[PDB]
Amino acid sequence: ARKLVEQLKMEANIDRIKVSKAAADLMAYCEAHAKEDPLLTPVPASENPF
Amino acid sequence: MGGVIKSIFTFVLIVEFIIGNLGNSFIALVNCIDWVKGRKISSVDRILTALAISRISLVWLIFGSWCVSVFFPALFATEKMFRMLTNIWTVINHFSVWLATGLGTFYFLKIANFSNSIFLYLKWRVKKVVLVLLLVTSVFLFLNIALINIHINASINGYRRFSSLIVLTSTVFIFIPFTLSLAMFLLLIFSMWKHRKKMQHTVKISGHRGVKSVITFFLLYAIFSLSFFISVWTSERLEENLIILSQVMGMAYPSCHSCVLILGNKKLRQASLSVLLWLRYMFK
Amino acid sequence: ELDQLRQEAEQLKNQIRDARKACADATLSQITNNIDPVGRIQMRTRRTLRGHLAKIYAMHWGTDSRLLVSASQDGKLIIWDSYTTNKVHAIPLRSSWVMTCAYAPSGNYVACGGLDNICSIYNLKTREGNVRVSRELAGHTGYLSCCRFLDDNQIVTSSGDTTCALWDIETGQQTTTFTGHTGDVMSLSLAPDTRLFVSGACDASAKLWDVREGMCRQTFTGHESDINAICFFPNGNAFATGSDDATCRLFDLRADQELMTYSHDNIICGITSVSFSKSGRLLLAGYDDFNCNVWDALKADRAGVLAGHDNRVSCLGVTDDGMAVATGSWDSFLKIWN
Amino acid sequence: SAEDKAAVERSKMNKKIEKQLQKDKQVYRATHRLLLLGADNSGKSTIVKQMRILHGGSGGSGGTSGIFETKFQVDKVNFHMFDVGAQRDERRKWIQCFNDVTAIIFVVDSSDYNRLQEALNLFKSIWNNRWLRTISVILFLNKQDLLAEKVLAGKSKIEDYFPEFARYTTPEDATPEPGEDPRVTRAKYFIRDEFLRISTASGDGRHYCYPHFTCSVDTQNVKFVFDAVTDIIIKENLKDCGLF
Ligand SMILES: Cc1cc(C(F)(F)F)nc(Nc2ccccc2-c2nnn[nH]2)n1
Ligand SMILES: Cc1cc(C(F)(F)F)nc(Nc2ccccc2-c2nnn[nH]2)n1
Repeated sequence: ARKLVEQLKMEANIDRIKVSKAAADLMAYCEAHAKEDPLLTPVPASENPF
Repeated sequence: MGGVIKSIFTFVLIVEFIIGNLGNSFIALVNCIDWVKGRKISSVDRILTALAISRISLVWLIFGSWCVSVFFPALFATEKMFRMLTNIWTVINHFSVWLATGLGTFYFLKIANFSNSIFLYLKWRVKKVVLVLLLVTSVFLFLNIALINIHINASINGYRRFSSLIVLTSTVFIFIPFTLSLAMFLLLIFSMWKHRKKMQHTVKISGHRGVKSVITFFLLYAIFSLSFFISVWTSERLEENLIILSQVMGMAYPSCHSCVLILGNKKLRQASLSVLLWLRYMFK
Repeated sequence: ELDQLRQEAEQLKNQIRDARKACADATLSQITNNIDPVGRIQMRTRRTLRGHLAKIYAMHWGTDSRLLVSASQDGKLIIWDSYTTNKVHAIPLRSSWVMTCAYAPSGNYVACGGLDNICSIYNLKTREGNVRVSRELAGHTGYLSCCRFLDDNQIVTSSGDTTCALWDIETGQQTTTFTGHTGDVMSLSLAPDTRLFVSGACDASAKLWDVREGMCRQTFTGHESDINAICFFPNGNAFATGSDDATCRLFDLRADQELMTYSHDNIICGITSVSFSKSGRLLLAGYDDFNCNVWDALKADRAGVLAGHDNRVSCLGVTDDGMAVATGSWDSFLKIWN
Repeated sequence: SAEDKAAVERSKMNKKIEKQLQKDKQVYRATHRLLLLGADNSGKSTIVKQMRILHGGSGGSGGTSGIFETKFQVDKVNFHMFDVGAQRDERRKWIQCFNDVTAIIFVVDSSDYNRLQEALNLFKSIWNNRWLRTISVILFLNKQDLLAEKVLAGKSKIEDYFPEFARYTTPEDATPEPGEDPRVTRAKYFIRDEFLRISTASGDGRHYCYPHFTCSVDTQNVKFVFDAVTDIIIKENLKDCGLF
């Protein structure tokens, strides 16, 4: 069980950011790329192949 | 003696009309309902609904002919109607009979097995075989139309009815697909019996149930063959009131064969039982 | 000594659980309760690809977002031009029982494998006009369940032996073998930096693997049944799993714990396949009920359906530019949804 | 569009591919696929030799190889047969691939083992598996040469761990071979009925069990599989017609 405990110790020693910060970063990324998404904002007659 | 015979013929024709109408309408309606509510339909279902449509067309045409012969018969006596109505009838009846023959071919190919390579090729090309059979048979329809038209034209020219020979021609051109269907059904019965004989010897009974339905089709074949045999004899043997006799006789197959499809096919049998039980339930 | 080892393992597990609970302060749904929902996604079958003789079992996109490979239990590995909807190659497999296939990022090679335990490499760019097996990889025990190229020379695989392994295509010898699952491993996905992969297994666990190290970094056991499907989030810091329990769970590697669960009371069937769209807001999953449910990743809700297959949707995937979804099914068709 | 329509690598070549798929649809339809199943002590590795009338050798088990595709034919009908090879005892996973097959063949050492109860637990797992609900099982009670020797010698122990053999008696279904002993016939039919007691309990007409008795050397296994797929296929065609 040496490998399991070593892996657990390695995983424990890691810097974790706040969950709120991660959610804010995800929201900011979505807002930045919100217009660039084809599915989220349908393009008018710009579907060249589809 | 004429009046009682005429009344009996009219009553039997009325019951044939209503029974055929309700049966074909039930088949078409259940197929359409199962199509609308998902339930991906099979090829047999498509053939059955097309056959039901053809049969309802034929029964409506025959009943309209009877109504015209009853109400204001002067129109029925006209030669123009004599030609047009018989032409449309022969077209519709040819299509319906050959669609039934295509259904029979579809069953013979899809279910049976033989060692003859030609049979295997037709077996694995079944879907194109039936469509080509339906399309290639149009030559028979055109020849029948030409023959009936020339015969009626010659009869009219000689006159200026002679149905004893037009009915003979119709019977001759109706036996052609019926003989093929008869031969195919007998070949499938031989195949199923050989299959079960071979299965009962080597494989134990604990291990081809379609023979449960074969009794309703043998009953149909026997009934309609006897009627058709009587038809040719009656066409020349005696009497002359053939209009009503022919009008009732020609409606037997599309009026009764549909009920044989209903009891023979699992989907239609279950639908009929569901209808019966729903009628029972709503009674309260 | 066994009792002491068991006690130490239990203490370590309790400490890990306590740390995960302490790291939990606000749920994702509560934090994302203010953002508006995506609404009802409606998709239409822009193309249908017809020609596989049997059950399609895997498919993959080329990096051009236009070539597509798909595998079927007839043993055909067809390549399609998606846009024109026609067959660029129809590679005949040596094994009928193909459970996986992959497209090389450069489009030079395709891999496939299954119950033969052999991961075959097919080269598309050859002097001759017929495709040939560049390399056959052997050494795995039990079926090959998923495979993915890291480059033109490195390919990673998972299998019935509960292992994953990294293979050097040129030499044909395993470079590293990754073991720790008790159950058969069913699927892979490679992080976008091509430095880690994640795999899910029949013991209901998922594990993260450091490819340059050969060791497991994190382990997750959220599911209560065998995991079929796994995929990486576009950001690469999270992954979603698909199990027979009719539930999908999103795990954050940094948080090392579950964040949100996607499940509906009307679903009583397992999940075959899962992938994200390019932004990661829209999650797509194939189910045994004969249709694919779309979901919002950031808000658990079955926000759309791809329905039209006569049978089980076995596989699906989104193009690298987001401008199509493909789904394959046990009715031998691929439908392109957009 | 000359770059899209050319005959060498463009859409006219991509039409010439469909000639091969049209030629290959045909062999995939024509050949029957048969998953082979059972215990470690089963003799199915002998049965595949009885299946093979091919003069050329066939590659089966070879190191870690995962499936032993095997080929034979009866009356010009081709059979592809698949003993699942080097795989783990997690069978609920690899069994999904076989939802397509014409039949399973399940092979048991019918030879008075305590382990016969594991073969009954496996047949109960396989017969009821959610992926196999439409798939018929052909059942081989194999090595009944050994069953005959053990029972004739009086060293059979079947009641001692199947505690209903003494209560069970030979059914009127029983058609034994000329000269078979009453104990041998009662024993083979009891083992047969113990499988049928699983198969009839949920075999509601989706799928059928075809029990057979077979030995290390009989030549009739190829025929038994041909006869039994012919019954399975005719049942499938009647259902495809909605005629059953
Ligand atoms: C609905 C049904 C069921 C059965 C079954 F009992 F075998 F399942 N058999 C038939 N008959 C035929 C069989 C073979 C060829 C042609 C016909 C034929 N000829 N005319 N109508 N059907 N039909
Ligand atoms: C009901 C009806 C009316 C007419 C009519 F137009 F003649 F009134 N025809 C027909 N078709 C037939 C069908 C079978 C046998 C014979 C004729 C036949 N009868 N007269 N000519 N042909 N059926």
